[PDB]
Amino acid sequence: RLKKRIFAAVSEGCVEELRELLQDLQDLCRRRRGLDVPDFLMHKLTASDTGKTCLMKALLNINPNTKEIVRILLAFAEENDILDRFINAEYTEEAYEGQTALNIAIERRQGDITAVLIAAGADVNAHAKGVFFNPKYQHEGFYFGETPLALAACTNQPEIVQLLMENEQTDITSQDSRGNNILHALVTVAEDFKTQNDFVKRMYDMILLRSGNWELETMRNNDGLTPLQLAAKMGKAEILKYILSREIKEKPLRSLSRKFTDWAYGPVSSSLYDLTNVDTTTDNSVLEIIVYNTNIDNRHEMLTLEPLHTLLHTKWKKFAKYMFFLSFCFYFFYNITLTLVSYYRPRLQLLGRMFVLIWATCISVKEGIAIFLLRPSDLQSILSDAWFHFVFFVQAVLVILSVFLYLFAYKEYLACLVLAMALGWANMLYYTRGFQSMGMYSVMIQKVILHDVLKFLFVYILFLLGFGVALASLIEKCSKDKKDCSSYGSFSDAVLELFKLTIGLGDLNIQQNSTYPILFLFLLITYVILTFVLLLNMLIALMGETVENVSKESERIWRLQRARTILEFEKMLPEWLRSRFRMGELCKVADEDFRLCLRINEVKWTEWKTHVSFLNEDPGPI
Amino acid sequence: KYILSREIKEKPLRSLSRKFTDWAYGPVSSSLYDLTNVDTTTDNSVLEIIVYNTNIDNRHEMLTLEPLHTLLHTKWKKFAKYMFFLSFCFYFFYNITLTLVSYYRPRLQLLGRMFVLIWATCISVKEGIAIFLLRPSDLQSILSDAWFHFVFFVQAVLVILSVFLYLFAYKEYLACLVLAMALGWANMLYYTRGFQSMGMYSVMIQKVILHDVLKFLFVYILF
Amino acid sequence: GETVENVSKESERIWRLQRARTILEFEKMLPEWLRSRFRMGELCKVADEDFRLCLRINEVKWTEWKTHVSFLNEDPGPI
Ligand SMILES: CCCCCCCC/C=C/CCCCCCCC(=O)O[C@@H](COC(=O)CCCCCCCCCCCCCCC)COP(=O)([O-])OCC[N+](C)(C)C
Ligand SMILES: CCCCCCCCCCCC(=O)OC[C@H](COP(=O)(O)OCC[N+](C)(C)C)OC(=O)CCCCCCCCCCC
Repeated sequence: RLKKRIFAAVSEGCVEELRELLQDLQDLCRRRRGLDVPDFLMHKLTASDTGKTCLMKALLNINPNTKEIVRILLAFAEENDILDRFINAEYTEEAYEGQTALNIAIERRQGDITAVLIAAGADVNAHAKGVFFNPKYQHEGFYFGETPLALAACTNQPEIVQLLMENEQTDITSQDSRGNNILHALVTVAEDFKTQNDFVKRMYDMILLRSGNWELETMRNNDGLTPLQLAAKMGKAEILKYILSREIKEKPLRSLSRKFTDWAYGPVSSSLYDLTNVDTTTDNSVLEIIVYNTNIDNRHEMLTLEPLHTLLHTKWKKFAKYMFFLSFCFYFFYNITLTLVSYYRPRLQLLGRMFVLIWATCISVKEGIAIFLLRPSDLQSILSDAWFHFVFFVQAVLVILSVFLYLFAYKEYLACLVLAMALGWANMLYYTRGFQSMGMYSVMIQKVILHDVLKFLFVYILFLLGFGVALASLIEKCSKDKKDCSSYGSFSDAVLELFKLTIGLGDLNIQQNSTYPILFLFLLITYVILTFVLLLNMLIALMGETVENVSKESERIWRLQRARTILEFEKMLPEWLRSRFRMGELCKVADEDFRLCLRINEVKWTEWKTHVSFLNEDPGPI
Repeated sequence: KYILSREIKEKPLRSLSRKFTDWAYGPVSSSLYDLTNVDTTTDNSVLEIIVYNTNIDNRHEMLTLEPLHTLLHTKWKKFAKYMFFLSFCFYFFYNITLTLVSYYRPRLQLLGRMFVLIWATCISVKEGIAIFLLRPSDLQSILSDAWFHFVFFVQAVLVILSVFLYLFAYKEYLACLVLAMALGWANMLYYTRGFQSMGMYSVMIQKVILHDVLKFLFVYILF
Repeated sequence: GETVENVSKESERIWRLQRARTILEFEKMLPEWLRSRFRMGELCKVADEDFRLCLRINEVKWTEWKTHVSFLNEDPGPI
């Protein structure tokens, strides 16, 4: 019953009252035998229900006289000899299991009381496991990293980070319950420049350089993700751009950079980019992760970074350009051979029928595998990346069951064959990816069909069928001979007549066997006003707005899907021919370091600095 | 905007604020907004006043303030989404039943005729009340907020007097029935409000018809 | 085309306004027992003696970085 008065007094901030209550409590220690005076006292200062001690309650409430309160409480704990048992207490409920007083001092931005808590012997490995510090959804939880160094780095306070770093007791590479060390946590909380500043990038290089090794940046997450592949798997374009081209111009720490300058005579400079884990030589590279990431929208703005851009171009210069053209020739000849053995039906050099069957089996099997790997169960993905997978599969299986209907059951085998023919030529539209002009034209067809043509077809079909049934139900009996001026006779006949007025074909004839010629003209002219005037011209206007919006960012979407075909061609040719085409070369980067880097030359006429850190004193290619 | 989210961070005057912060650990923070007189629990709340204010043009820029935005979304998550879809199904089936007992005229399971009559009476009465409360005497208001009230009323009363002409006087009862059929399908265009894409497409049809198609029809009819 | 370009900046707001009109018209149509079933907020101890029945909105701000006083609950999280 005394502890409640202690907690109140320490929350309000009354210094003298605290002194008197602690004195009364020490007298309670005297005037009693008990079992263990420091233990019983620790039980008095602790709120057993939550584990919250008097010190943590002193720090949750900022109480402008709170520094004295911490000093008095630490002095009392020193009198009764329980300083470690006191200052290293945690919570004990599922919500905040692990939070210690150092954690509360670091996130309250108390740069003073935290030094007093460290010097008094805190635990710089807190590991606030909890379920609020490790949540399920985004809100109602933080996930700073489960460590006082991770919290001090994720709340943007470098002074406390420096205080934690230059300590012999801190464990800089302690992975938490997710597998994340400090650097996975920093690339987890990172956002863009407009939401937060660039403080996470600055704290990233601060922690990296101040430790100094590759050990911290090759640790494996619990998902097998280096802190680089994590930045690529969740689409942190800013901290990823920083990592991929990171140069340290200091002699002792030159080794842990990813971009070295070779010669740089005047303005001209040839800088080579480390390519170790950003090329598809191993499992889960950064190209494969960025290209095959059907879970983010930051892709086409992450393929423009320096190593990945020159990497994908070198691939569409060595082998991918020719495998693409070769695939186009094979599909073109398969389509022609399909449309000549189907248009020249009856009523040597006719092996084309079994050729079509062979390549239909090939395409069907291959595309079925691709669909099983793409996993299109997630919504919108089928229209997102695997539309042409699905379409190539449909057309190939259509040719299949048109052969397993022609001979096996002898039925109507023309519906499948003719559908397969028309679908084949639409797939040639797929093969426009190879050209920039003709290939980012085919990426506004997709945006325009989705946004504008679908909404127009919905409203137009409503009017077509509404006025079709109204006009049709206005016409009396067929005729005196069952067939005369019955253009708008039945439903489907009136719907066809209205469709032909929209296309502009035929001849408008209003002299119908109608009971009301005026009402007929009113409904028919209203239909003309609603579609020929409003809906079709409004389609052109909205389609102009869509083209204007998606013309700023259509080259990037095109380059992204061209990159998907490049990557799919790469993992298709054998390892001897694969080894024939490699991107970079082994270069002596440090005392003993071979990195197999790319090489990119550039010209800069603005900085004009004296050149040190060159990798080669004599310039030029030799 | 200032009043609805007004926080006083001082201990003696903390009481007269309308937005309190609960926990706010690091960056994350859970602030709760006082909702006393901005929710439609009483008479003349702030939602009812802002939404039913056919006298100002600042409305759609006042519904984006913090309590009112999350308030209207919570309503179109608990009950309004399903009452809307349910109303759309009832009107769709009333239209089909109207267009099958009118296209399959002569020369069990035909209670559809009295169903149409019943729901025509319902819609006519209800929409007539809504028009008397909307008070469309002020200019441009009928095109502003009660266009679909007027159109639903016209179509329902058309079906009415096409029944009170078919049997009571035995006259030309097809002009009313057929006009009512075509008007019914235009009212389905009303029911596009439920979706963002398809529903703010139907709000450029309104702006385009008013500004561009009317002026064009005037000059074109002259020529 | 000129009209579409002008009213495309402010068409989501007009739409949300008329969707709000149907929401409000559906509200004042269902009975008070079913109405009481759906309430937006909850009674929360705001002051010494003040129940306000407030909403609740979470947010994330990475710029201000101030020491936190005036919190309504010292221990964080939903509990
Ligand atoms: C600006 C405009 C834009 C276009 C707007 C188009 C709007 C649509 C316009 C359509 C109107 C066209 C005329 C329809 C009626 C014709 C008569 C007829 O055949 O009736 C038959 C049905 O016929 C059909 O069902 C038609 C064919 C299928 C529907 C049309 C394609 C669907 C859209 C595809 C979209 C694919 C998209 C791409 C997908 C990858 C029934 O006849 P019956 O009663 O059995 O006859 C009995 C007596 N007899 C047997 C002696 C005969
Ligand atoms: C999504 C698809 C878009 C494309 C259009 C497809 C359909 C085209 C027409 C096919 C007609 C057909 O074939 O049958 C239509 C059938 C029977 O027709 P029938 O009266 O016997 O006339 C046959 C005449 N012959 C023999 C000369 C061919 O129903 C009807 O008459 C019922 C009409 C009223 C109900 C439908 C109203 C719809 C309103 C709008 C809802 C959104």
